[PDB]
Amino acid sequence: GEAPNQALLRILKETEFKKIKVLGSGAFGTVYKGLWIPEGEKVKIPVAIKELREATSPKANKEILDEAYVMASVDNPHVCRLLGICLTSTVQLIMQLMPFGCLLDYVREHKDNIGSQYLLNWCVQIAKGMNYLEDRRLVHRDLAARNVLVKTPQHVKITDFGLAKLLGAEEKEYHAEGGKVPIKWMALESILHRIYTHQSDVWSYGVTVWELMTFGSKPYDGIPASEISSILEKGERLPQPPICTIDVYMIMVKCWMIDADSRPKFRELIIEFSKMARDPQRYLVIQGDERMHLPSPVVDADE
Ligand SMILES: CCN1CCN(Cc2ccc(-c3cc4c(N[C@H](C)c5ccccc5)ncnc4[nH]3)cc2)CC1
Repeated sequence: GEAPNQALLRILKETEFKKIKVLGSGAFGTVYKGLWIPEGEKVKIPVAIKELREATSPKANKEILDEAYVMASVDNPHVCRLLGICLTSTVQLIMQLMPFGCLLDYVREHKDNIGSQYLLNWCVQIAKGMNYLEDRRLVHRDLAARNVLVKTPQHVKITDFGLAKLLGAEEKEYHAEGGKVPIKWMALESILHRIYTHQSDVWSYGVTVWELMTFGSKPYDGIPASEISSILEKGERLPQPPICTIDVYMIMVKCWMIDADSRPKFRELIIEFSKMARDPQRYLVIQGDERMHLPSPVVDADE
């Protein structure tokens, strides 16, 4: 927070890249698969483009540049970096394509080949990623398996900071307006009085790992997203995943404590899951573990 920032925001024109096919749709704009041939050099790097819907206000235009600022400013193996930005009436955000799609989709598909070593590695990485975002005063606000993308099955990264918010010199929290938010992923305070801290994200981490440990299940399925805070204040919580060791669930439980200050800290979570990563079959019990693959550990980017 004192060194020269020096990030390179590459600005690009809409001729440099063409959209091949759509990946995500929604009122939260459209996101396409495309190719980016930078002006000159004869390379076609495959990218993701997010062409979010037309801005409707100058206030809600200034925030777009903001999402671009940070996404462009971060530098971590497990966090996605903004590759370029295209400033047309409709702003477009260009980013290195993660070809395998999101983790939530990946776990559902290969939900039969995924073994314990992989699951625990993913937890670790996601926490390495978030801890990073913490050492930058950054508050994700939307951690879910849908927002964790797969570069390669052995390497995942966090993405989509549509809601990300920097913290000023003396600031221990963030208060929001009234946009859209995924109640089933939020800490009780977030649902109560729109508060967002790093600890609020930790609760999201837990729901995310829960999502993974259950191979894609919908959290609190069938239960309408209106009375979540009741059951939550009542003390209910997502059930222990069948394959899940008490040792692991107990971490997910600590993550969902009404008291923000009793939830783990990403710093701790890393070391904990890292420890668990060694000797994984002790912490996750999945039929067929002895079988599942391990990670022995036209032109892509990185150029
Ligand atoms: C049976 C599985 N099926 C086909 C394979 N995938 C499809 C898929 C592939 C890639 C992606 C993908 C999205 C994405 C992505 N999207 C995020 C929201 C984004 C962030 C900033 C700018 C643009 C996009 N960013 C980077 N790489 C990405 N890759 C999404 C879905 C899962 C669905």
